Amino acid sequence: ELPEDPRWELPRDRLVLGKPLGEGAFGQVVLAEAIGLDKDKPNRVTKVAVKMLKSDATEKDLSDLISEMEMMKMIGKHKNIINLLGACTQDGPLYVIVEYASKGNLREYLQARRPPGEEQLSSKDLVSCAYQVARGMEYLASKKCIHRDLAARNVLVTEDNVMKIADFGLARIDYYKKTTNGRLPVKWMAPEALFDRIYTHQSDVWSFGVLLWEIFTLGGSPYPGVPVEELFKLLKEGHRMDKPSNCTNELYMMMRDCWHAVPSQRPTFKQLVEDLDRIVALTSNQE
Ligand SMILES: COc1cc(CCc2cc(NC(=O)c3ccc(N4C[C@@H](C)N[C@@H](C)C4)cc3)[nH]n2)cc(OC)c1
Repeated sequence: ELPEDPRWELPRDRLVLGKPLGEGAFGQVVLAEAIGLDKDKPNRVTKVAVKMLKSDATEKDLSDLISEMEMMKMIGKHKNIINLLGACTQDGPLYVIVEYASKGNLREYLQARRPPGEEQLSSKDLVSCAYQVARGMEYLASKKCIHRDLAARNVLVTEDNVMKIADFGLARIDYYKKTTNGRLPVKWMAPEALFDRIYTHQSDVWSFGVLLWEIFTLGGSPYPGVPVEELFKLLKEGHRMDKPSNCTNELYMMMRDCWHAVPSQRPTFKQLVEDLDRIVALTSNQE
């Protein structure tokens, strides 16, 4: 049995469950329609994403779902994060109701827009995407949240092309474990986070640098064919990824600054938001 929180509770007859969303990257998530989430009006439907537990769910799987919801309540609202919209906690399974992003993850969204062998993104659209992700991250940081897994796969894209950071309310690692696409999350990890288990806003700044690299290569894979052990060796040697093609030196120096050996010397998300805001303004939409 769960305690009823009336700030968030939505009656069960007000949620129409639909087809599963994606390849279960964020757990068991379905598309749904919520009848009257707002008082004006109780007659409007909103497409929402609903997270619930699987059939083979443990008492720990339920505890994590609750913590994530409670965490989302505490963080508050921001344009550039997946927002909590409601929950079904009484007389049945737990349903955590969050914002729906119809264009999928930033890696997919970017990949579908790569020039041929939907539509192409200009040089400004790419800088705008980065600006939005740094904006989202800055909010979470201001609310004391450390993501730990910032990647393009954890950035969802809405129908209106808004960048929304996902999987920010979770708190946990197997270095050899792969993602859905067959990629290794250790590749986005700061060395101090990787070797010393030291997680900070600074280790998230490292990850943002890899995320910018993902935007500028239009969904490129970091370190292809590089196993865990060889990656360790690259980081220890001070190796850094090469400058993507059709990337300015100003933006490559931002990735580099993000990947500073010394965590204190990296820019903050507050600083990144300022720099990217200025760069968006000066970036051409003509190419
Ligand atoms: C903390 O934050 C989170 C995030 C979530 C996820 C919520 C969510 C998921 C989605 N959306 C998709 O999962 C999705 C949708 C479309 C996709 N694509 C597939 C692709 C092939 N074609 C594209 C044209 C569309 C690919 C993926 N919205 N909200 C749940 C959560 O619970 C508490 C907390």
